[PDB]
Amino acid sequence: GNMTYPHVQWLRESELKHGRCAMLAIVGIFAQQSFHIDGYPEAPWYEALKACYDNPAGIVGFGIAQISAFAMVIEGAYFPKDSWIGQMDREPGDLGFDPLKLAKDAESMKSMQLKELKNGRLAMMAFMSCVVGHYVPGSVPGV
Amino acid sequence: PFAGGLIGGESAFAGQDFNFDPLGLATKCEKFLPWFREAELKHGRIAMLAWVGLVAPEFVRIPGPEQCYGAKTVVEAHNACAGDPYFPFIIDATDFYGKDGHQVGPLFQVFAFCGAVEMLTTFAKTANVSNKPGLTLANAGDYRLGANFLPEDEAKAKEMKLKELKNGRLAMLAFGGAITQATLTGNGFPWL
Amino acid sequence: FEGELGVQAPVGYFDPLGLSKDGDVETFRRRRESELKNGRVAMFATIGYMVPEYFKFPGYLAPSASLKFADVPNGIQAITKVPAEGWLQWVALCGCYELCVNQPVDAADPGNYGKGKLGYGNMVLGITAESISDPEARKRGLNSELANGRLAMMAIMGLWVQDGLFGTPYGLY
Amino acid sequence: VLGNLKSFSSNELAFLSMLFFGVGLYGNLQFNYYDPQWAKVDAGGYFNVSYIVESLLLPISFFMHIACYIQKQNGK
Ligand SMILES: CC(=O)O[C@H]1CC(C)(C)C(=C=C/C(C)=C/C=C/C(C)=C/C=C/C=C(C)/C=C/C=C(C)/C=C/[C@@]23O[C@]2(C)C[C@@H](O)CC3(C)C)[C@](C)(O)C1
Ligand code: KC2
Ligand SMILES: CC1=C(C#C/C(C)=C/C=C/C(C)=C/C=C/C=C(C)/C=C/C=C(C)/C=C/[C@@]23O[C@]2(C)C[C@@H](O)CC3(C)C)C(C)(C)C[C@H](O)C1
Ligand SMILES: CC1=C(C#C/C(C)=C/C=C/C(C)=C/C=C/C=C(C)/C=C/C=C(C)/C=C/[C@@]23O[C@]2(C)C[C@@H](O)CC3(C)C)C(C)(C)C[C@H](O)C1
Ligand SMILES: CC1=C(C#C/C(C)=C/C=C/C(C)=C/C=C/C=C(C)/C=C/C=C(C)/C=C/[C@@]23O[C@]2(C)C[C@@H](O)CC3(C)C)C(C)(C)C[C@H](O)C1
Repeated sequence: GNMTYPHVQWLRESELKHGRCAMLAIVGIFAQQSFHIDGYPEAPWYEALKACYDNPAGIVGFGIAQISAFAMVIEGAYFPKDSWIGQMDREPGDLGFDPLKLAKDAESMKSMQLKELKNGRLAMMAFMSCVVGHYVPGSVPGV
Repeated sequence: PFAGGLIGGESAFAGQDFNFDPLGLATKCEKFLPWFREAELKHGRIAMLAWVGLVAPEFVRIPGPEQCYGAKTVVEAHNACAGDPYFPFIIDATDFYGKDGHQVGPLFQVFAFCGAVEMLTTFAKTANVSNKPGLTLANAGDYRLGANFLPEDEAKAKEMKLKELKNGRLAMLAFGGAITQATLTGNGFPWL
Repeated sequence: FEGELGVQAPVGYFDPLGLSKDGDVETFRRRRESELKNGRVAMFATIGYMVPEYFKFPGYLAPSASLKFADVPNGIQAITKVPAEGWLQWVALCGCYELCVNQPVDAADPGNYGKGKLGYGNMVLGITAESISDPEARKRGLNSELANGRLAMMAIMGLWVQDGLFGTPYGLY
Repeated sequence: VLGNLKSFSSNELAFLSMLFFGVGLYGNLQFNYYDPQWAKVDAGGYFNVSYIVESLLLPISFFMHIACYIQKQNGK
């Protein structure tokens, strides 16, 4: 009689959040391997955050403060209220972030939702493969 | 009304109320308005005394013990008179007469008397069980000391209270400026 | 939104991209509010580029680091020199003045928080400003505000470009 | 439920909570990791009084957010 396990609304919200985060994270790993930004410590993708935390000086401290503040503000502003029960007013993952209004029609919205979910799942799997391959050298061929 | 009808919120120009509460502290904490008025008047009184106390020592100095009364300026006067106790307000027990130089000075005496007066006047008026109305907006800052002097007319009494409040506020600001300027330049009266 | 404030002799409606063609009143209101805020901040930034060139404050910007106002150079170079703590506290002051003491009195007209002409209701604490009674005066003042905001928005970008081109904000001179 | 803060608006409560959180987190991190004071105190110096007073603001910031939410949820 206590709602210990989340509603499918919360599950879809978390799935979309993970898909977006991992879609950013995979390209971030590749682009951190390739490029770099002056003023930030040199480290692999699996230690960059720890290095930034350990050596805040110059611009890295301010930058990581900015990133953390932005993330926390966004999470607070778009907390999935009552989605744990399924009584969430807005659609799961619908933060309203559509600056360019690429998708507006219902059919286009559904097709784009499916495409986003597929790509987010692929990115989640790729990021998990990266992490597991690095932390168990022989687990994944590419890494 | 504004700030529970307390005096002092009226502009110099007739017909306009200055009502200076930028932070809206009166509305935010109305139940503490009598306490705020008491604190304002107390600060004004201590400040009106303290400004003249910054000015006069330059003209005259009483010949007390030279450990403090030989202080160069008002900035160092507090440090000289407070002594060098092992703890800020701790009397030396082994060396009561200050032969080791670690004894509180005359500022401790005046502080103790100020504490007695405070506990017997302000805390007495505010917290005493036998004084149930206690500290209210009407009597805030009123200890009946010299009340026989103020003019009988209620309008003139209000004007005199307003004069007290304005002079106390001006003295607060003036003492702040005077002591800060004294610290910065360490000069005589013009920068106190 | 052609009749709204911001149309004058040099150009008319001037919406080449037609971003306001959809005629969404809420979107136009947000756009105008952001325009006014950007213009005001740009005017502040232009003056803050202009004044340090001649006058620099006395004292220590960061006494802990022995950083004097004369040590740090004005311009984009100041972002690194001024401590992140100082930048965060500037952000904190701006957030205070955005959330607490700047409140939209009327949603119909954006960018107006009741601070009066030349935003003089925030000159000093403890004063309340009044809107200009004359409709012509209101219109002229608001149009001047918007035009100067646009000019400062362009000028601050120009000064950033000059600071990039030459280490000092006025290297050419 | 907010006691004396019931007269504070949701906007100013939010600003106060955010500011207190920032200052307290800065003080805590500076005191603990990025500007440790244990070595200085052992040498004999006094603490950085700013960090101790600042660090108390973090729990104050937390409770100020719950108060901001309560006030906002109440239409103030
Ligand atoms: C219809 C629809 O919905 O779509 C849109 C609509 C709308 C309203 C437009 C939106 C928006 C907002 C937008 C698009 C906002 C864009 C903002 C931009 C592009 C800002 C650029 C700043 C560049 C700077 C500071 C460069 C600074 C460069 C500097 C300082 C360079 C400096 C130097 O180069 C110099 C000059 C010389 C070099 O040698 C050295 C260096 C230092 C590099 C929406 C809502 O989002 C969606
Ligand atoms: C942040 C800094 C800032 C700057 C640098 C700045 C510069 C200029 C210039 C310079 C060229 C002009 C000419 C100008 C003119 C007017 N400003 Mg303005 N202003 C700033 C801030 C505010 C705020 C907060 C408000 C405000 C306003 C008005 C009104 C309206 C008066 C009325 O209502 O009768 C007029 C005529 C109020 C308003 O309603 O604006 C829609 C209002 O709330 N301003 N302002
Ligand atoms: C792990 C691994 C491998 C792998 C792999 C795989 C399958 C990787 C897959 C990666 C994948 C599938 C990556 C998607 C990224 C999507 C991004 C970045 C989108 C950003 C989009 C952004 C930031 C924004 C979009 C907007 O639309 C928004 C939201 C609103 C609009 O108004 C505005 C715009 C248009 C801006 C190898 C190489 C096969 C072997 C080796 O072992 C290592
Ligand atoms: C209200 C108003 C306005 C206003 C205002 C403003 C800006 C007001 C500002 C007020 C301000 C800033 C007031 C500072 C006071 C500082 C004091 C009291 C410091 C005392 C310090 C003292 C007593 C220190 C003493 C010692 O350190 C000494 C010297 C030596 C040491 O050995 C010993 C000790 C420690 C004991 C506007 C803006 C004009 C609008 C409207 O028009 C009206
Ligand atoms: C009479 C009366 C009223 C009144 C009044 C009046 C006359 C009010 C006057 C207020 C006044 C006059 C307020 C000054 C503030 C000055 C400040 C904050 C200075 C800071 C200065 C600083 C921070 C300086 C720092 C430095 O020195 C440092 C530390 C190092 C040096 O290298 C140099 C520098 C500069 C860097 C009311 C309210 C109107 C009505 C009421 O009824 C009663």
